[PDB]
Amino acid sequence: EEAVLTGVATDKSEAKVTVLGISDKPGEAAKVFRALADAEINIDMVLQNVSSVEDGTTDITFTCPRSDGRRAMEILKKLQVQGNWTNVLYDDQVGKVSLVGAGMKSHPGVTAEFMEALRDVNVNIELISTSEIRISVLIREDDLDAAARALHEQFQLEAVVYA
Amino acid sequence: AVLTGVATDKSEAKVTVLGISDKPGEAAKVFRALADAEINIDMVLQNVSSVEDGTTDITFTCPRSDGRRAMEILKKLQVQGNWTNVLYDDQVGKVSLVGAGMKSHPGVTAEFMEALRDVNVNIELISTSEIRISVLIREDDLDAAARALHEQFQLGGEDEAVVY
Ligand SMILES: C[C@@H](O)[C@H](N)C(=O)O
Ligand SMILES: C[C@@H](O)[C@H](N)C(=O)O
Repeated sequence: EEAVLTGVATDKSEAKVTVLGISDKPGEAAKVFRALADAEINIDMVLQNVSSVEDGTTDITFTCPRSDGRRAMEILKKLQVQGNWTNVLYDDQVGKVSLVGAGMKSHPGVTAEFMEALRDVNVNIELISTSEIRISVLIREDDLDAAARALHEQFQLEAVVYA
Repeated sequence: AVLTGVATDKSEAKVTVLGISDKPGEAAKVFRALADAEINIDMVLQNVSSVEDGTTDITFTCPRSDGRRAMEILKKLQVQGNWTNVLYDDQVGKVSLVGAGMKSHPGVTAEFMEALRDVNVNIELISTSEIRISVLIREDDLDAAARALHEQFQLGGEDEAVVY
């Protein structure tokens, strides 16, 4: 019944790449990911939100090891010019911080307090993604310490019940 | 890479806050409002903000019966945040591929996308990690997507693990 938090994880070893302006039609994500998979880019997370109400296109962001970042840009910039994408952006100064746990679905206060914790130390949340075991956000790598510390304080974190 | 199953869910709605300012504290306003309303949040996805506008969008899923209410409780905050809007969709399906060791095998992500393309299913939202590739699609496309992924990854229906 309860949500249980088992840890706060930080990762400063990734880069994120964003492909902007993809038509929201079948097969467009396949074009991006077949190119990357053929180049052996080790993808950590992919995030694509719903397509825009003003343009109908959407953006796709993914993280990968920083050592894979320049190659992924090379592959994608080639694709960029052949098709109708707006642009491809690179960022190798991103940090990932995650609250790890279980049973968070029925406790929305866990999500609210994760955002409040980072707001209270002025850490801007650049990207959010979640799974069955984690709330993960991408922020400036220089804010990883303030962020992880704020989360440990917010949830009074070895494993803890959300209260 | 070892794949363990294809999971489907047709019990959720998705709600999207459009045009939120990309500055500290704004996601907290969204999520504190949903927590005080006791609305279960299943997945949250926010991509990067636009450099020209300084805004981004946040999408979350929740039980379908709470979707319209979640959208309307968030519309109470739209003006203060100068959001463009809050949308609700109760026709969404979620399909996921579960497995171990996907990070070192990007071919698994590419094949997931190819599978859906080859059955002409448009992917609305993507959220993946090393333990699960999840997408949101129209609920009427759920059966087609799910069968395509069983074929693509040679998975049966008994959760028998299959190496990639
Ligand atoms: C944008 C991309 O996800 C597209 N909707 C597809 O199905 O490939
Ligand atoms: C858009 C929202 O995530 C904002 N960047 C915040 O940190 O609250």
